[PDB]
Amino acid sequence: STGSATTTPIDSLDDAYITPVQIGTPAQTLNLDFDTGSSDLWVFSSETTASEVDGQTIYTPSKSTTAKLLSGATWSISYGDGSSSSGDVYTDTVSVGGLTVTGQAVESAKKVSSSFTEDSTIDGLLGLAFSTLNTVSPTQQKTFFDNAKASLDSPVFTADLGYHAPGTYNFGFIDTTAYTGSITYTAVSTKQGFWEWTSTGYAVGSGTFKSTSIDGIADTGTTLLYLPATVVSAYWAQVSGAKSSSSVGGYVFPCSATLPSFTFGVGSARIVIPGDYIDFGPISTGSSSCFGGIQSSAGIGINIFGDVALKAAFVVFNGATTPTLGFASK
Ligand SMILES: N[C@@H]1CO[C@H](CNC(=O)c2ccc(F)cc2)[C@H]1O
Repeated sequence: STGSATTTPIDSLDDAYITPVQIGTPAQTLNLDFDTGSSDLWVFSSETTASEVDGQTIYTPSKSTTAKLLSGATWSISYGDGSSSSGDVYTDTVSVGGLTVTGQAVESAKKVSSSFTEDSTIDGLLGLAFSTLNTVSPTQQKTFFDNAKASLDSPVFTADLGYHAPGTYNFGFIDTTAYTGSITYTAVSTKQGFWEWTSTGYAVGSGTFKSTSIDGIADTGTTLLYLPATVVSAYWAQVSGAKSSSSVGGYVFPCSATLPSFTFGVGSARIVIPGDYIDFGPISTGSSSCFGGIQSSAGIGINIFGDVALKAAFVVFNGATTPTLGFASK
């Protein structure tokens, strides 16, 4: 089997991407944030505290003839940005772009933190990291990909995120028309439950390539590119007027600036992030200070190749017995 779904930026800055997902019988379509940095499929629901729902589409398990309460199961997750959600669990039929999984754990939110409430466009998350990170207790549950994997033509999914434009998530096949040149594959460590890999280095603009190992995770659920402070300082030093602002919470730059590209290494291959991918616009409405898309990972504990990096590539998440990651230019 295969599946193919379009993923769409939630706003003009590409803060996140949403993908329609069919849950239950008859189908209830919710727009979920596909997140390769977490492993829970959770949704706004009829069980979510009323005051914490503001415009989201909800899943109502009582209206689904295939929903079954997963007796005694609860979940609770806190993300790297401090956001959180928790609730109980149903199993139900879940379809993505024509690919169907029966008995998928659908985690129903009873509580969500304010940032989720405030994002009217995101109806929940669909985790695509390794199932060892799934928070359901007392019986850990599998991700959608994990459940689908054996049925897929090939045990892979791909992320093809657009810049200020829609893109595609494919399951079970590699669309050879969706990228240029070749796909370069690189080793993955699953020890922390992430799609963790090691970049071979970087360049800033037309500068020389610096060979240096950068361990990080491929994370579709994080907006920005978080890298070591040395690397990030080298990037912003090429932008006149750029500075790290403690009050704003990262590097900012004059909105009048032209940003240089940023290149990262995948083995001997190179992925070039165009300068305008690194512009996240005025820090507040009307400001001439703009927020940078490359930020320090120093206060995180891990480097994160988020959407800023991934959207510059066609990315293969290979879930073979020994998982690997593939990157191609596009
Ligand atoms: N606009 C700036 C650029 O990226 C920063 C961090 N990203 C988010 O705050 C964010 C992430 C996911 C989401 F669904 C909504 C917002 C943000 O301050």
